[PDB]
Amino acid sequence: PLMGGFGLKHPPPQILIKNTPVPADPPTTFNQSKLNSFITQYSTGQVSVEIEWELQKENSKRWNPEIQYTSNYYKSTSVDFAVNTEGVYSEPRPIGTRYLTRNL
Amino acid sequence: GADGVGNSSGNWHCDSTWMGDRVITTSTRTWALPTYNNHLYKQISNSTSGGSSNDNAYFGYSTPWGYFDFNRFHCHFSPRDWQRLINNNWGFRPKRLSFKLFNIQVKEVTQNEGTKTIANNLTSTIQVFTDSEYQLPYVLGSAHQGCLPPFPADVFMIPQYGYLTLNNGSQAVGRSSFYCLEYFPSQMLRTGNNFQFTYTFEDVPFHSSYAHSQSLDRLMNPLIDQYLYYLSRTQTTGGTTNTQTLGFSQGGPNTMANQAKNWLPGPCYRQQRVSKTSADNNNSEYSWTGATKYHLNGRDSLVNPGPAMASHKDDEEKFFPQSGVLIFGKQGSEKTNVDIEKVMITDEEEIRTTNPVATEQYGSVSTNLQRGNRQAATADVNTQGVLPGMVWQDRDVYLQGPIWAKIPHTDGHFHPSPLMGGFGLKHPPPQILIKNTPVPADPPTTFNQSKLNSFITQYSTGQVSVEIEWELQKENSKRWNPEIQYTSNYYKSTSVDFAVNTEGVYSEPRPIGTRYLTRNL
Amino acid sequence: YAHSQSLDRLMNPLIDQYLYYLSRTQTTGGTTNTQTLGFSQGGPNTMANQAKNWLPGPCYRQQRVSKTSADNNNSEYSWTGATKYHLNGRDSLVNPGPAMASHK
Ligand SMILES: [Mg+2]
Ligand SMILES: [Mg+2]
Ligand SMILES: [Mg+2]
Repeated sequence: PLMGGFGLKHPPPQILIKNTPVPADPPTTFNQSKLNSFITQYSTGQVSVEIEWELQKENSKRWNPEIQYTSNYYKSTSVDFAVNTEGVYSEPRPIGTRYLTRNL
Repeated sequence: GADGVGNSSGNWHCDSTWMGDRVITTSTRTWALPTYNNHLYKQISNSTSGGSSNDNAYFGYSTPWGYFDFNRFHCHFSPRDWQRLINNNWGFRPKRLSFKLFNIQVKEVTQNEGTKTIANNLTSTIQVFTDSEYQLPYVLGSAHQGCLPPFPADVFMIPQYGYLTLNNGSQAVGRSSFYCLEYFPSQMLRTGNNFQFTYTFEDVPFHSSYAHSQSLDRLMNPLIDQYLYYLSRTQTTGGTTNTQTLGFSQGGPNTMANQAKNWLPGPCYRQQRVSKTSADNNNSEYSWTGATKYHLNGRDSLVNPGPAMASHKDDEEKFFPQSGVLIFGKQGSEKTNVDIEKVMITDEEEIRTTNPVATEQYGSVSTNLQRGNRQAATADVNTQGVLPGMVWQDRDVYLQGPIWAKIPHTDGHFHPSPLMGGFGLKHPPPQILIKNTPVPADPPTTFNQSKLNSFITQYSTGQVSVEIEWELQKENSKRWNPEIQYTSNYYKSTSVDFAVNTEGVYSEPRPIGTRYLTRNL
Repeated sequence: YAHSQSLDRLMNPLIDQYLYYLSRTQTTGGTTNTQTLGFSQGGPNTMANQAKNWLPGPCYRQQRVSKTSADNNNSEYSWTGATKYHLNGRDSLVNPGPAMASHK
């Protein structure tokens, strides 16, 4: 896929969810029209997702040190990839995957 | 099944499964059931609803029960599944049914100071039973509203059960019967409970989901003469003084109308012809006076749709028999005196190969004995009962039409194919009756013998699933050329047919019959 | 046994049909009445117009005779007004004939 990632013919399927309609009180005389009065509802719960990933370990025979992703050592008002004083979490930068090197 | 308040008693099952010679349809819907008649049984008649004519007089009872109706093909077949059925099969019939009620919720309604409060009444019951021994008047089979909706996302209300017995005007007679539905065993369900029922259909003929590619009057070899003769001449030709003679000829390729044949077209009960273009019709009120009727115990009923007859002859598509075809309403069409553009008039032209045209005579018969001073006289036959050697096709079924009817419990019942179309069953899917059990409000603290008339306001809701297994007769067309098939139209549209619009309303834009494929006669 | 229902009264008396019938052929109101086509759904007050599945049994019409002699015609019609079949040049009375109800 051009945005990056894994192209799958048979990807993780779409998981669809809805609240079942609960009709409000119907009239006491029959009417053929579909019901349009429902009790106002929402749902909440927890969701868990577990993914197993396979790794290809680095086997660098290079003599000199490599580039590594590192947090910056210096003093900051906030720590990167944490919450601020108001409880808002932020991701301050994009992090790619190409730090290690290999020959062609 | 039996479980707790926080556990679901069933899952959503909507889909069709196509196998070798079988299709299993499954639809699930959400319903709502009010308390009907404030828990009472009531005597009703034409004098209780108003009263006008003896033709419309009745006597019966309204009950506090509701019932389930899924006696329409669209309760089971999606339009796509209907297309798959009709384009590929020469016949089908129902085999078995499974019915389930689950995820029952009983709700209490409190009306104080204009405030609308709806709460769960976890300890209240509904009552459900099946009339498996056909001990109650059977009202399924009378093309009533209240069916499972065609669109799975639509929520519906269950219709109220009522029935008729014998009347003399607005009055009862000694033979009139009263039925109490609480005089039956019924299952009682709370919110954790579910209901299930299974049924097997009796052996019924396959519906003929094809049209004939031959007509009854054109079964001969068009290259060969007959060995049989017909009377072709009764008077001498040529000269000045024409005299009596008897000349005989053999029917052949250019005299197919005179050929000896083995069979006769199906029976007739003539209907008036109405044009879909108002200007071509007579300027009078003939909806009743010009109507084809039956007369039973002093009252007239319309013959509607009546015997299966063809709607019109070749190049006469604008004409229909007055009450000889099924007429469906377009989405949202009203009950009374709606315009032609609000209805969908079915067309049974495909059966004109064996069945007479509804609006024409069956034929002509001799009415006298011709001689020297008396000329041969004939008359039109406008009613023709069955004759040996007659053949016919029954009325087609439609996606939005009925499936079955109960064959009346009678001594005689000739070719008991229900006239609205479908399957005639002596022992049809039983009536499934449902009601909310009355829950009395606080009684007085001093005994009083009077029946209680103060109840807590309740309704119920839940899901219903219906599964039908159908048997198919696959098309085995040895024809060389392509056949007719039902197809959606290829061109650009504001909306797609058999879908929802911008407001979420589902509509069925046309009737869809079953006779696309063809076969020889 | 006798039937406690009639063939023309098998419907549910509380519910309308989904099917329509031709209820109007001429405009109502005004001075100049013209051709129209109006359709209605049969219901509790129009049972006579409802779509039905069945038909009453066969008929071979008989003359009506009153048990009170004064209500009948002053002629000899025991034979001339009789319902008959014709077989090989002779007439036979249809007696009692097809099962039909005696009176309304
Ligand atoms: Mg329906
Ligand atoms: Mg046509
Ligand atoms: Mg019976």
